[PDB]
Amino acid sequence: AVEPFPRRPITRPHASIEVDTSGIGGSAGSSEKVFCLIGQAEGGEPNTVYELRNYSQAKRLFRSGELLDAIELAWGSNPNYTAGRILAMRIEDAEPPATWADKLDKFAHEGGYYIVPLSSKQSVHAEVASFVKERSDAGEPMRAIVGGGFNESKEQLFGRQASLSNPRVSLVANSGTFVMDDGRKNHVPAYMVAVALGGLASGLEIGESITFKPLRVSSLDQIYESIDLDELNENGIISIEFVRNRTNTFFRIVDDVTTFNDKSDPVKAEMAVGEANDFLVSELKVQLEDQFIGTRTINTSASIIKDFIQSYLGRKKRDNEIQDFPAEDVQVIVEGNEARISMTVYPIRSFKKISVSLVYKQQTLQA
Amino acid sequence: AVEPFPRRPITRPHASIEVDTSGIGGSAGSSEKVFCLIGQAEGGEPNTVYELRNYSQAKRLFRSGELLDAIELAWGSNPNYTAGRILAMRIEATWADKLDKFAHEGGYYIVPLSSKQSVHAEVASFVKERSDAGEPMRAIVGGGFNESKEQLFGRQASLSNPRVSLVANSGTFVMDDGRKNHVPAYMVAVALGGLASGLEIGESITFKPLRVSSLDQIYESIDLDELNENGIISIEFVRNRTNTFFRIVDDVTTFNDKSDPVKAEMAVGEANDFLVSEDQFIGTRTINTSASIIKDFIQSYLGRKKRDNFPAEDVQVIVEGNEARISMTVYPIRSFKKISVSLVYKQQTLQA
Amino acid sequence: AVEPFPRRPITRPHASIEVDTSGIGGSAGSSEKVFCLIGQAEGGEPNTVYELRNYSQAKRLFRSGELLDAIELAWGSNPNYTAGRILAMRIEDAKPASAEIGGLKITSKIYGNVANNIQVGLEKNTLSDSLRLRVIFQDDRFNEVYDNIGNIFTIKYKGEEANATFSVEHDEETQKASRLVLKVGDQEVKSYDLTGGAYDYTNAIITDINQLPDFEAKLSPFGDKNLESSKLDKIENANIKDKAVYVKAVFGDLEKQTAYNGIVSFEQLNSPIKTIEPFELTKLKGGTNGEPPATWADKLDKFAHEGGYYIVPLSSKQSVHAEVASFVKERSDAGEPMRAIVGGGFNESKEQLFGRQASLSNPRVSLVANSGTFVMDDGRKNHVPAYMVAVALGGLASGLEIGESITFKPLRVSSLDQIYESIDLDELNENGIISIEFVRNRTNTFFRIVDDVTTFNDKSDPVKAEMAVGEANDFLVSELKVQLEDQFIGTRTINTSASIIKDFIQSYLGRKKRDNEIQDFPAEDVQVIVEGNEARISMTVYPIRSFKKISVSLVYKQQTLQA
Amino acid sequence: RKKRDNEIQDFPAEDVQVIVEGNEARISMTVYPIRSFKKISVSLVYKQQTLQA
Amino acid sequence: ESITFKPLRVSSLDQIYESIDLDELNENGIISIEFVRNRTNTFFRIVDDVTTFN
Repeated sequence: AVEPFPRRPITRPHASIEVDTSGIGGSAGSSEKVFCLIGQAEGGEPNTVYELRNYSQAKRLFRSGELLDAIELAWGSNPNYTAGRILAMRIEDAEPPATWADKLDKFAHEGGYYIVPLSSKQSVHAEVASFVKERSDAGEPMRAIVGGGFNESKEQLFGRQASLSNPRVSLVANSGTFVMDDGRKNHVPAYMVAVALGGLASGLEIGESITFKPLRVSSLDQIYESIDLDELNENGIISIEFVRNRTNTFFRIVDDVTTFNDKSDPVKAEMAVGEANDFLVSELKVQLEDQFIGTRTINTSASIIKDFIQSYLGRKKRDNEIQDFPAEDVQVIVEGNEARISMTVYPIRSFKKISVSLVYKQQTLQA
Repeated sequence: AVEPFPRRPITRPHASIEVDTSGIGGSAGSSEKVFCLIGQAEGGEPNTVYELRNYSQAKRLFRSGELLDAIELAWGSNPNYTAGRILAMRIEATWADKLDKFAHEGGYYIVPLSSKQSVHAEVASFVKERSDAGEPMRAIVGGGFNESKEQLFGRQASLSNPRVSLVANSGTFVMDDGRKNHVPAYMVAVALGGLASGLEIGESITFKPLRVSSLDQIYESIDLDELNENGIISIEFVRNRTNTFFRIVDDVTTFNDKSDPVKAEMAVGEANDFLVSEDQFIGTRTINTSASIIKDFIQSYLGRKKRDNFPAEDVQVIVEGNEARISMTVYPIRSFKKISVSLVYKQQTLQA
Repeated sequence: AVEPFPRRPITRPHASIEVDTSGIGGSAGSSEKVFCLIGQAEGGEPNTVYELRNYSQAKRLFRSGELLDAIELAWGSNPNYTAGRILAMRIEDAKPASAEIGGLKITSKIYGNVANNIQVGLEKNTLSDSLRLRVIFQDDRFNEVYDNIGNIFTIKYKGEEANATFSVEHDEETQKASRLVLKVGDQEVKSYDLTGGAYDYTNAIITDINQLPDFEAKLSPFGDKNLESSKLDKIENANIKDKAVYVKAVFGDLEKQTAYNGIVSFEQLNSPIKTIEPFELTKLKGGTNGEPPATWADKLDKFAHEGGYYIVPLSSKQSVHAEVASFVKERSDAGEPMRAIVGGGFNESKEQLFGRQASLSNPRVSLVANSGTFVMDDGRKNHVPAYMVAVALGGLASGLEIGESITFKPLRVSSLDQIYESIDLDELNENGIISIEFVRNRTNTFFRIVDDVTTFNDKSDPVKAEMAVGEANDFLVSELKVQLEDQFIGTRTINTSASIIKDFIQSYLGRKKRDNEIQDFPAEDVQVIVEGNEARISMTVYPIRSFKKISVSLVYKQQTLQA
Repeated sequence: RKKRDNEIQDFPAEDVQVIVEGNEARISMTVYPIRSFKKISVSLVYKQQTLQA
Repeated sequence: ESITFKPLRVSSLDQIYESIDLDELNENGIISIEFVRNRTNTFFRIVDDVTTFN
């Protein structure tokens, strides 16, 4: 803005100052991913959302229940990365709830992106799928991560992935044994592994894949063979590989394939680039809206909007949230009611194939 | 005019000086958009239009009444803008005879502090009677404390006029005494009129914030679209951020028509009310003419001028009855309501 | 100006000088961040703003009330900075104590219930033919006596004639002395007009009369007494032949000698006028405080055009906070920038602090969360509501330089009622509430001010979010307005005027850079256009900013060592 | 001389034009008069600079 | 040379006009004397040299 000093005008001879702050006013940084959990628990009032920052704070707001273990796994499984905020909600009817759709809505305008329901029921999975679709269509992009029960055959997994083929749901096959800060080792259903994967994905930078990131678990109940893992990957089911040929044995997340059945478009198939797309569109929308709508269509606006877009995309390039963009494709056309804007973006892709061609050749040494 | 010195004429030998002052005259600029209010107060002498310049003077003349709360909101919604003059009158039923008193007080926006539809119709009639004269005006009005969408539509249809806007929402303002003052929607209309008076000539209140504490009703996107399309102003509670705030959705007018911006959108109507508009060669210099050679001549002229300093597709010529009207198109400054972004994902081969 | 010598011109052949002083005049330095408090206390005139420079002066005006404790914290909190002036005002209305006796009004110069302990008493000294006045007041251990009161000068007649008398004429219109008359025998020998001309002072009459052979005159034995001759007391036919008659003024001598008395002022009852007569000692009565005012708005108005920048009201009431918020706003908008700092009660929950911050969002107000204890110069350890901590923060902010932030500075506080975890200080800061951090990781443990955030939530604009930047802006634009006003308005548009203004602006910004009140100015961006009746000036300024983040990226690298 | 005393601001020399006819001198001139300052408007643009070492 | 903002030397003024009062009188072409109060030094300015012409 620009402001007069004094604010009240003066008629008689005087000096007055007009001051412009746009050059020092800040700007919104890169948005933050926040992780959402819905859980059976003991503790605080049900059906309200708590922002949580510390395990101690969580262990005061909640006690002795699977939600608190889920929060523990969510922070503990990503040691290398900054521990983000978590949004958590106990659920009980004011007895077991018949439906969660009535409660999921209380997340709707929270600043939250990844959802995990702490239950195995396919109906709950469908409910959260519908909710994530709803909010995305409303313009609040979200994703869900989903998992089975304690132990499931490939047949059951394929059945579930049939029941939910969706670009905003991911299914986690493996269930395993974790080790807890309480000095406890517990067998858990696969959705707790999905909690771990959501913690890692929400910790990672925007547009960074969970594929081939390590996972920390005491054991897995199902150790899938190479053909088994290829089968599940073809079906768009996330699987955990036990690395055995290395001297050190550890568990990899094999891939970040969504449950969606068509692999031809990566923006729908792969979580990372879909997330990058979601954040890029959301930030473009909200920033252009608050920047320009209602402003006067002064003759130079065709410059100013191009300069704004080029600045924004330069900032996106700086953070490695896009690969590159052509500056000259940023083009603006102004008509009396409307700004019409064109841009090209090169998005950032994770490496998923490396092909080495090795040519043996002779050289004649001589002396 | 040119001044003779001496003023008296003289015929004996003398010198006289003629002074052309006209190269220095000024103050030719516009009026400011003075704001106008009518409503209940204590203390002030009824049916007298007072100029007010600060809230202390207001509390000195008016007291203990809704007009002073209105003056407060009228300067409280726009703290980051010039706090300009306000015109206000205590009214102690027909209102036209009172509104007549504003007729030669140079103020552009008026709000009646009443929800009664007869009052609003009177005010619209007054705005018409003034604006068809040489002194344009506009009005803003609002409903009661809570009115349904169908009531608001019925009101807008009954009050459908290109110089009146209806505001739907009502809410609570924190006053400078700290009171949580719950107010009917016409005080929100006062707040919007204050903002619109503070903004520059042909700035627009769309997507400006409203410094209000809460709203009686929160409308979802479909209801905001419904009210906007019906030409009713509505306030959005912006929920997509931790920094939540209230936003004026649009500056629509109770006359809604897609075919004319000037009657649909308040800011362009104001621009038209305030915009300003800006060489001859005679046929005796030529044996005969036509609109074709008139057009080509004036194109050659303005080509030379624009080279020193216009598109042939944008000048029209009509010749009639020894007279030629040459009509240029001109482009005024509007304000963006739509932004359309086409985002194309390419991919690129890197090499090293 | 260019000054002519002589000022009056000459039209003979002559020489004349024209001196230009404009090269040596200097200009005013950076404005004082005078600090303002409004407070209850005993003593001092109600609704009066006092400039204060010493705590001794304050404790003489204000008698141990909470205002004096606030002034104590305001100076005492950070002694490594030069002490500022303070503006102080007493909130409650308070009547002085008074009495009526002996023909006189007696009135206290102090105000409030303490004044009812004043007592005064008046008696005849029958040896000096004088009054004697006692004044005693216990609360200060004050006791003073004034004696030989009333006698001012004397006349003796030393002629051989039997009859000689002194007389003073009334002026029944005014009760003043109209004339002095000396009679010898059946006639006046000499007489003087007392209420005008050369004899309007007693000393001049004493000087003149001593010239006459038969008469001689002298001042009173005690003290040093002179009066406007109008105040001479009515005396008739006093036989100056037998003995040296003392001429008297009673009320005039009371007035004159008590002029420097700080405890009691005297006025005379009426027209007929009552004779001054001795009376048994009486206490003063009716001095009292009233009820505390329901609104402070009309009292905060008294600080208007008192050139002080930070205000703290000594109250926890939200209504008072909204009042001072409005006052700060209106003074700012009228071109007298201000800020207020505000605090809660004794210990109030975090929900209540968010309540206050939501109810009072304004970029010119700040709210202080913590409440705690201080150790006073009296040696008390006292427990104080958070607005007294806000007083301490205001004293610091007024002690720091212009734009020097209170962010991350030590607070000389003994303890806090609430010590907040990291996350609670995070949340209070995010909501724009000032808090005090107990730094435990050091061996020396001490209290830091967490941040100087204002209560205005939107962090987007630093001139709104941060006190230091808003302060620097306010002083910049204020000193620009006032100096361009006094330097150039009404001056002629000489053909060079734009260059002169450009030089003046560059000089000013050079000073602001020198003093570290801006980071820099690109001097090429200073542009001035003069067009007819006005100048338009444009300048670029890089504002001074406190550090509030440091990021270190630390890269390990191997090194190969060989020998 | 008027310019020297700051009684006018300036004048264009080339606008001083004289036409002579048998009875009459006809004289043209332009003057820029001198005005007191009655308005001063300051526009202040805050801007950032990146210091580095 | 204008008398506007030149100093004036007077012991006191009977009517001290407020800022709005001075603006009103200046609009009406009436010369008014302003009591400068915000400066440490208090003095009287001649506000303007407006003639009575409308």
